[PDB]
This record gives sequence, C-alpha cells and structure tokens, in this order.
Amino acid sequence: NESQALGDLAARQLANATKTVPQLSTITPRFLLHLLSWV
Amino acid sequence: NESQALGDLAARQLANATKTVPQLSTITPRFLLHLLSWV
Amino acid sequence: PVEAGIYRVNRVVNPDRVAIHSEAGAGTEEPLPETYVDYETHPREYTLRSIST
Amino acid sequence: PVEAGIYRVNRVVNPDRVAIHSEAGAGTEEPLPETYVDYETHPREYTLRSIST
Amino acid sequence: LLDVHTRVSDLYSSPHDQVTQQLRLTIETIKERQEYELVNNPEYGLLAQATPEQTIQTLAGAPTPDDLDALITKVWKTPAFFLTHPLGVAAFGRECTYRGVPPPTVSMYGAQFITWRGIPIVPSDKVPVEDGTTKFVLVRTGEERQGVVGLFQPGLVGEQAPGLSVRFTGINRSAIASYLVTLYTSLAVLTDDALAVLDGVAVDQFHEYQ
Amino acid sequence: VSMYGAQFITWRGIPIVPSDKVPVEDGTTKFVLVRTGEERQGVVGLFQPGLVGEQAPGLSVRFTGINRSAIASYLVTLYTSLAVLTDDALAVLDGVAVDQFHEYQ
Amino acid sequence: EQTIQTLAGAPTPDDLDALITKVWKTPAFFLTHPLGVAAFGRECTYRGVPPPTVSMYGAQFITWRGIPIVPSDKVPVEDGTTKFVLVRTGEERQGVVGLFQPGLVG
Repeated sequence: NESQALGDLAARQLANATKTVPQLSTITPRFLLHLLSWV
Repeated sequence: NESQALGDLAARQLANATKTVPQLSTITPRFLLHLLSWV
Repeated sequence: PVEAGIYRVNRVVNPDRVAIHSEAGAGTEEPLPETYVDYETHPREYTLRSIST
Repeated sequence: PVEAGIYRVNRVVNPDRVAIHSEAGAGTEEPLPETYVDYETHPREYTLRSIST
Repeated sequence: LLDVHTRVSDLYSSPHDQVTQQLRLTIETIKERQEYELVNNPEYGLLAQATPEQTIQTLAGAPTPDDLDALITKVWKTPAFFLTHPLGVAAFGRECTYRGVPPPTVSMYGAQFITWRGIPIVPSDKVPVEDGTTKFVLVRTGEERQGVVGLFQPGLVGEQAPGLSVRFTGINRSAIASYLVTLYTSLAVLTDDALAVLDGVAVDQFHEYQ
Repeated sequence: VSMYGAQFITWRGIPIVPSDKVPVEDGTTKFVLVRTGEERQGVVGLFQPGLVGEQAPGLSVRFTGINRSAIASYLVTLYTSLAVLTDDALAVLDGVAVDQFHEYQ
Repeated sequence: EQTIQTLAGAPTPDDLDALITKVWKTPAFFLTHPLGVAAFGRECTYRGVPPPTVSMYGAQFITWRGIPIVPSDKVPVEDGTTKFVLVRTGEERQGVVGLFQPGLVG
C-alpha cells in the first residue's frame, strides 16, 4: 500500500537498541556460602 | 569446528554500531544561490 | 573513529518521490502535496579488518 | 527505561560446556581445561507497543 | 506538506531526532527546487527573461573561445560569471585544448572554476541538455551596477532561514503530525544588458590527433 | 501481610495478590508465580522516558486541533512491554477449578 | 556506472575531463601510477598544453583543472595498463572516508 509517512522498519535503522549483559540461567542464590563462617 | 574462544558474531550482539544521518545523493553545491545578491 | 568496529551508512531511497509544488503565476487554492523521506531498510555496514604480524 | 523503544536480552548458550577442574586430593601436574562463555547469536528483542485513544 | 507519524518520533528518536532529519532532508529538496526554478521558471527564470537581442547561436555547434568572446561583447560592462552544464564545461575544455590555449583556474567556495578572460565558468545540473544541446549564460549581479538580483520575503512567521518557514498544522486522527514548509522567491533584471544567452551548444563533438 | 493498604494471604511467606484481569472461563482460572528484578534476572516492565507532552512516566497528552464543529481533540498515548530475563522466573498453574465446596457433617 | 574506458588507450586531457564530469561536485585529487603520470605528461606535451604544479607535503604535484595528480606505486600496472582514480573526501560533503578504532590497549 501507499504509506503516508516513514515506517518503523526504516526508522529503526537510526536508533540504538538497549543491550543487557548476558544472563546465566545456572546462577543460584548460593545460601551455603553465606551461612558458613570462613577461617 | 571446535572454536577456542568467543566468535565475532556472538560478541557483536553486545556492541553499538556507529550510525550516520541519511545521505541524500541529489544534494548539489548550489553555486547559483551563493553567487547572487538577495534584496 | 568507529566506537565499536561497526560503521553503518544510512541512505535515502527514491529521492525522486519527494513531491514539491512551485507556482508559476497567480496562485490558487489547490491542495498541497503530502510526502515524506524514505530510508533504505538494509544499509551497508562496514566492519574494521586487521593487518597484523 | 528503554532509550529508543528496543530492548535486547542477551543470554548464555550451553552453560554446561564450561569446563572446570577441581582436585579431590594430592594435586598433580596435569594440563588445565581451556574454555569460554558462548552467547546466543539471535537474542530476543522487545519493542514497546502503544495503548492510545 | 511533510507527514510524520507520532509513534516513529516517540520511539526511535535516540541518538538522532527523526523530525529534525525529515525536516533537514525536505529543506534540502526545497532548496534544490529553488535553484531549479531560478533557471527554468517560465515567468522569472533566467532563460525566459533574456531578450531576443541578447541571444546568439554558436558558429559551428561546439562552444569555442570565439563564441564566448561574442557572448562577452553583449555583457561587456563588468560580467560576473558563466553558467552551464558540466558537459558544456567538458566540451569547452576540449575545444580550448584543440587550440592549445589552456585557461587558468580560480578557487571559490572550496571548488576550482575554469575562467575565460578572468570570468569564472560555474557548472550547474539544472541547465537543461536536450538532444546533446545545452546553453551558456552570462550574468552581471548587483543593485549598484544595475544587474540581476534575487528577491525574498523577510520577517516570516516560523522562520528557519531567511525566506523559509516551518509551521505545525496538527494531527489527523491517525496519530500522524503534519508540517508546512514554505519558501518565496523571485528574480529581477534591472537592465536588459545584464544578461545574455548562448544557444545551440553541442556537447558531443570530439577531435582527432593523428 | 499488609501492603498498599490491603491485606494479602501469604503461602510459605509469598503473598497472594488478586486481579480481575486473570481470565475465568468455564469455572477455571490460573495461578501465576513471578520473580521480579534486574539484579536477580527476573521479570521487568519497560517504558519510554522523555516523551513530548508527558504527564506520567510513559504517558503523554497532546492537543490536536478543532474539527469545524467546535470540538477539540486530545491524543493520549502509552507505550509498554514486558521482558523475562530468565525462563525460570515465571511459572503458571492451570486447570484451577473455583466452584468446588466441601461438606461438614 | 562510474567506470569509463580510454578513448584511444593513452591518457589524454579529454579522458580526464570525462572523468571529472562524473565527480564534478568538488573533486579532491587524482591517483595513478608514476608511469601513468609520465604518460599523461607526454600526452599533454604533444598537444602543447603544459599544466601548472602545486606544493603539498614537500612534493610537487601536476594539476589538471586545479585538481592535483598524486602518484602511488600501489596502483597495479599489468600488461602496460594502469588506472586513474578521482575521489572526493570528507564527511560534510558526503565523500570517501577512512575508519579506525580509537582507544586501543598498547
């Protein structure tokens, strides 16, 4: 169809995406390391 | 093959690209507008 | 300079489809053209290459 | 907040392929494993949607 | 009239503002149109305002030094510049080379211009070329010397540049905003002898060197 | 527990929050357990800051004009999204009947 | 669309004018092998049109229509054939630019 204005696909070429640090699914709270005392 | 380190394709997902403003190929120096005096 | 090794060159596509109205004489009350500037959806991207030893 | 309407979530692929060596007793002079952390090459991207009237 | 969707300007405006880029490109196109109109307008264009007594034809088609001297004889009171298509510049350079008379050059606006008798030759793509034929224009400018001047309207509402204005018009039930970009221009010739045209300039002739 | 001026039933220390937007079809509904936060790789909401005509973060109001009938119009817009950082931050319990009753003889 | 052939093999002023017609918006410099510079000088001498010179980086460059001609041994010459290159540089003028990575370690 005949668009009346600039589209999103063409306009997004000028914009920066927000990138996160990689997410690790094997991370656990590791309560044992906090419950113990270290000498 | 078995890679020894992280590749470029996977590493580039964390990096920002340098984006230029759109370039118009019909732009001319337009010397006539500078050569004339305007009243 | 390139901050992260990737350089993207954005370009205008179809520059002849931008419509403009110029009157020659005795202006009228006709509707004006409506337009926009379009961009290329797959711009060329440059990545730096290494020369090393 | 999202600065330009696009949010990319990067994720680690194959977390079980990171090899670590732990000694049980009487350490030796054997070579250590060599590894790296791999990323997904097509991460999911979120774009904001509008609710308007 | 320039149409911008509100969603596009709302979301994708970092680090480049979308409305600013659209306005900049539209203004560039409008200024190119103005440069085209100052030459090709059927009312106030340079080619239309030239009188029949100030127009001459080429002696043998190609633009030669003799033709340029004949054109100079018509605007002999302080000429300013020549104006033609780049193909005409190449043809004139070829004709000059055939006679062994290399013209000097001058530096203006970051460019290099070939000069003939001290008058620079300026290229422009708005000069029409039809059937391998183009035109040469010699012009004197200035109000004090009764030359050719451009006209503009100052003090416009929404003025960005002198003679150009941008105004916001509203939103059209589709979340699309519109802007009105307008420019007013004209061209005046104070005296008839300030402008001349050389016609019938062939740009597709080549010489032989045996 | 007390939160936002309300009283929430908690199970194993985790509050249960009601919402009428959870669909109920044929007498069945769903239970959703969620972990939130960026530091803990949970579920987060997304919004666009720095809008033109902003009233609240993520919402803007703009005047559009008058329509030859002396009626003014306003454009009110909001942008939102939801991102799950890790797969184990969200779970759903399905087939929850809510029309069963017990007897006390 | 931006590549042309020589009219009669040798680099003549007509060929350089034809090349200029393609990059007519503010050219910067020519680039060719030194043998190409010598051939162009010979062709200019045959027609009796000596070009002027300019001083840049402690060297003397032949200019054609005000555009200097710069020699470079990296331009390939095969079977006695070489190439001429016309280039406009700059970001403001939408020309040709080089790219590099700043802030490197070491």
